[PDB]
Amino acid sequence: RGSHMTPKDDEFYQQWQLKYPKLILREASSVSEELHKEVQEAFLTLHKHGCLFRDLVRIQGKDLLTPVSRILIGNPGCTYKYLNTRLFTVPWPVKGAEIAAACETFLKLNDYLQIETIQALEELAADIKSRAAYNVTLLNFMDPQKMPYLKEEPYFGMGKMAVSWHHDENLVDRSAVAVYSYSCEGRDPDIWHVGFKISWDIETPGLAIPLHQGDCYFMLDDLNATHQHCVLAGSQPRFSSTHRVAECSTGTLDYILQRCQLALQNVCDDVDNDDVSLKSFEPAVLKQGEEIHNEVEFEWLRQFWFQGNRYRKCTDWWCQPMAQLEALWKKMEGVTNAVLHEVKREGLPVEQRNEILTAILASLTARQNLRREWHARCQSRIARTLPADQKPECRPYWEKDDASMPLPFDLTDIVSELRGQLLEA
Ligand SMILES: CCN(CC)C(=O)/C(C#N)=C/c1cc(O)c(O)c([N+](=O)[O-])c1
Repeated sequence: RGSHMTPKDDEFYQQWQLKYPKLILREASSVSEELHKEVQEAFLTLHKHGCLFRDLVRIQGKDLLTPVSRILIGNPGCTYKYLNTRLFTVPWPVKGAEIAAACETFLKLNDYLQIETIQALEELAADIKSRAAYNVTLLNFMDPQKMPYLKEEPYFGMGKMAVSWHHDENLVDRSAVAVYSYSCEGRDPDIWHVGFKISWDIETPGLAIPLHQGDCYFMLDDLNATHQHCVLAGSQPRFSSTHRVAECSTGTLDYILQRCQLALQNVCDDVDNDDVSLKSFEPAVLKQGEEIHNEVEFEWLRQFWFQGNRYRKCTDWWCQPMAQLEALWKKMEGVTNAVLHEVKREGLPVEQRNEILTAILASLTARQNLRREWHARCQSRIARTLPADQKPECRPYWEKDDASMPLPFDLTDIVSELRGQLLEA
């Protein structure tokens, strides 16, 4: 049988040094009581207002609600995608009433953990400042009494898991992760731990680090890639603040707005009307436009409104931007329509038409498939169990009658029509 080690074991500390040197633990008594209280006030402020929600993630085909409920706080405009679900940052006051105060506290905590990480990363050596530049945190909460449906840890006999074994995805390469853990009020089943294992390995015994009132641990350098980790549930309620360097190259509002603007360079923009005229019918420009169409629709709009309107409760930072992206997306439906008018006109040579079809066909087929996948995910079993606060909306969705939208939602006819023309002898 597989086994684990805790601080109570004698081999525990030689194993920390030898096989987990990139894991660092700072006890509660190293962090100031000024900051402890401020952070513990911010937890409750966000919990009372109902900012934390259980995510409806997709994982190996299945639709699952996470045991832990959570909120993402971070730089304004930044997003963090995990388990096929994009979380949107309730913003913090970065350079340049009660909910905004709580978010400022977590920025203060974030700067404190950044200092301790740069310190530890310098000590590791004897690119550092970028790989400790935490741009977001992911606050998590769970009450084991009110949420007593927890899986048993399979490999080492650690017991109930609030979160099972995994890597933190979508992080900057070799970036650190700092975690503040706060409870209320073999391994002790009543106390919250964090589990650690080497990847692919259940022979080498795992590590269970106990966490109490404000204990902080740090995943450094390649640890998160080389090792997996889980959270082990205790009996009392427990908050955590997990600070990450999110790889947000393509996951910011500034980025998606710029992409939208690049797609609309192909349309005559004197006036905003339904008569959308395109400047070029070159394969590359059209290919690019429909790729951008899919990017704004599926990575931003449907991701937002799938969780929506849960964000409106604790902030309204995203309200104006998401309306702006919907307007931009609505224009791009006109572009697709204008492309379909071009391929379906009497004056085009068959060769020109087929170059245009080859350019857009993969983008349109992907659009159909993802629309079905999203429409199915909105109307699943567990999706129709959430309250009216978090009702999985399927926006954008419009009916076959709806004459404001130029093209239909269901693209099956449009798609197979275009495939037919490409196979013509
Ligand atoms: C102890 C507090 N923590 C540690 C930081 C967490 O709550 C946590 C982590 N990590 C949650 C988490 C984050 C993810 O990005 C992710 O993909 C998954 N997952 O695969 O289910 C879980």
